[PDB]
Amino acid sequence: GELKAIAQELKAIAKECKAIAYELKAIAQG
Amino acid sequence: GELKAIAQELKAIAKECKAIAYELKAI
Amino acid sequence: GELKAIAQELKAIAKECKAIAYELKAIAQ
Amino acid sequence: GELKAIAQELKAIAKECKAIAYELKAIAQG
Amino acid sequence: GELKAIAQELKAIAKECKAIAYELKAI
Amino acid sequence: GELKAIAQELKAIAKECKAIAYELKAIAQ
Repeated sequence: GELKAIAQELKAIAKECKAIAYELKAIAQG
Repeated sequence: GELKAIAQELKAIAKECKAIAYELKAI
Repeated sequence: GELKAIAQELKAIAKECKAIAYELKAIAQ
Repeated sequence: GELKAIAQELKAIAKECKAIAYELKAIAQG
Repeated sequence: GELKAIAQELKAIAKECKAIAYELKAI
Repeated sequence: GELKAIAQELKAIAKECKAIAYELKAIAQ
């Protein structure tokens, strides 16, 4: 269904935001 | 339908966030 | 309708995230 | 209504993402 | 209700994006 | 339900944005 589809794309956005934080943590460490 | 339209725009946001993470690796 | 309004604001968010990616590439050079 | 409330918070998120791009543009310019 | 719950989490995301923009000024 | 699932993923996004803000403050030092 369509609401499940929306939840799955939000899950994808959360994964990429976690990736952004991960790369920034590396930048913070030099 | 409009709910599918919403899912498609969320897909676009996820793609751009992926791009942001990738560009940060070049910093 | 309201659901169309939600899709249009999501389109706006995707556009700004694309701008963010563009500027980060400029910073990395 | 509740769907209008959701649209208004998305509008707020878009404004802040525009702000993020604006500050990054300044960083890119030194 | 659940739609109000969704609006409240969106409010939280907007607050954090505002914080991100502010921290970038210190860079 | 599905609407609760959507709220929970939004909560996850807000948590990651908070992590992003934390790391940017660390970078600025």
